[PDB]
Amino acid sequence: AVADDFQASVMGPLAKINDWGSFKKQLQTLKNNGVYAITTDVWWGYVESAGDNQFDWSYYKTYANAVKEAGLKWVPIISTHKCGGNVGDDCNIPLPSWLSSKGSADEMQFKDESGYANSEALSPLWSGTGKQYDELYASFAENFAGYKSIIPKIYLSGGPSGELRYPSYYPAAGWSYPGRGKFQAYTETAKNAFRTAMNDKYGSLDKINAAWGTKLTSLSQINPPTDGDGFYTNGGYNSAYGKDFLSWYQSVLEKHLGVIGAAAHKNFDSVFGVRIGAKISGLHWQMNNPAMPHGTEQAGGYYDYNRLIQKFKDADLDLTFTCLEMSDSGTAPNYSLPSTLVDTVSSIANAKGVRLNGENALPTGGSGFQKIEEKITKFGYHGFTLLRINNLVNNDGSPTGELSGFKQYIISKAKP
Ligand SMILES: [Ca+2]
Ligand SMILES: [Cl-]
Repeated sequence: AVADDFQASVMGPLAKINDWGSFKKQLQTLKNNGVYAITTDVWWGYVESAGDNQFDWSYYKTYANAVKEAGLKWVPIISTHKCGGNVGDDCNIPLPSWLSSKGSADEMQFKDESGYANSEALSPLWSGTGKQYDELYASFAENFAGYKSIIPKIYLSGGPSGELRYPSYYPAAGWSYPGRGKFQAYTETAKNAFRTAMNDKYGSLDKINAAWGTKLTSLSQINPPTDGDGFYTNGGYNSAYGKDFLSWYQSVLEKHLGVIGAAAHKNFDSVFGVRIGAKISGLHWQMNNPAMPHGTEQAGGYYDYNRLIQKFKDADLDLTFTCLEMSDSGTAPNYSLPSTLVDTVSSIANAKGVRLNGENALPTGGSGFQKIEEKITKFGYHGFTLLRINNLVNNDGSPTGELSGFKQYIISKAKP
């Protein structure tokens, strides 16, 4: 069964609201169907665009006012990531542009196996990332304290697309599905952080060689994989070196979760006092590829789900997972097993007492709702958020054909 406190929420639209009357009609219809809350990307690029610590919350106060007036709860996602920004993308909401003048690009960004630089979110390795998020959370808390009664939960963005991961798969870097993507530790800052991490762990270059079986003559010859595709088949993954690299690669995300979690708790616990959550990506493809098993997950930063989910527990953050609507396939060439992935992550979270919340990866309907229903009831989910509002209600406020199924399968699980 779903958890005793289960509620169904719906993600708001991607595009900035420019017709408030239309959005209000949509909100009324969702409320009339028993929807609990609206989840909302609160874009960093919208709210601190003019300068460091120069805030503009007015659009989101309007947004929150509309949600409140419709009798809905509001679940803000503090979205410290970029939306699109490449020609043809369906949004263009970059990080605040002044950030570029505050630290070195190398320390602030991600670089892939081929040298492609990605700026979808600030690197956890930048000294200024934690400080910037702390200021932003403080500002949110200060500006939205008067909205306490309508905010039941707050989400953090742990990286690209609001997910705690590396920007490992990116169309503008040459990626297309079902590519495993690429490791994202090729900035000098990342390479040096890995060298420093290994020197700290083993104590010297010679002790690193002792652990790895290598014959390096300087720390500067230590690098991330210089060929990611064959990282399993070439003995990389199974090697002491490969395990050290992947563990470290994941540890960067884990420390980041700790930092942003602590900043969120510090700013929110005495103002809102609600559950705070973050999201793990559903990297469901290349799971069972014989030549690169779990290659997509690994490039994204996922080496050990037990340990990663333990960090959620330690940081006292709830876990949102995705792909709840998808079925297992496992066939070449996609090697995609999202339903098994959901079971894996969900089972681990429940074993640890980490509260689960769910989302669909892609717009869905029909059988998608029955799959979501299976997951939320098998694993005692505390919430489900449907992406997105226009898949349930048209601009004029009329239901799509899917609202009925969403209501019958999902909303009906909630106590009103
Ligand atoms: Ca700031
Ligand atoms: Cl946009």
